[PDB]
Amino acid sequence: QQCNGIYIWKIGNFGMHLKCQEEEKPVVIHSPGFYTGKPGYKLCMRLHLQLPTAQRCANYISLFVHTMQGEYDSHLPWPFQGTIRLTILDQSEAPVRQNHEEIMDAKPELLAFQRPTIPRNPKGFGYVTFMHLEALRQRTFIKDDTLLVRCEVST
Amino acid sequence: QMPTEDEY
Repeated sequence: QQCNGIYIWKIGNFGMHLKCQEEEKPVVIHSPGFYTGKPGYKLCMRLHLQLPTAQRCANYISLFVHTMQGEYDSHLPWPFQGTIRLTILDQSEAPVRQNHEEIMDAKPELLAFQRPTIPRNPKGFGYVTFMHLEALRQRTFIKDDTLLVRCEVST
Repeated sequence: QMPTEDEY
């Protein structure tokens, strides 16, 4: 049996978010808090649609992971060590599909991987330039006005 | 590239 916890983050009303970005309105959305297992760590993701004029990350989708205080925290090791696979799923036709993803190794020396003293860790870990918005028109990443972001954690 | 720590 597999051991990794996998969360599927459904971001709906995406067309609206894209419209805002195109009108130079900031877009930053947090995923609901989710667990990597039972017992497991509690995390949430933070996704940005950077402004079209954003210096150093114009028109880019940014994606980060943040640790949160979870109910199983007393039974887990700290700081967190392991890998986190972030994927924006291709919802294209039956034939071969090509998702957009990155895999990151946790850096135990960073505060992002410690348990926060408040519900959501201020410090997160991720990619400022995860995927360019232009990539969204290259494949069917948006389906039924929804974007699918997959987060797989391996301890 | 490599991921980075980012504060929000």
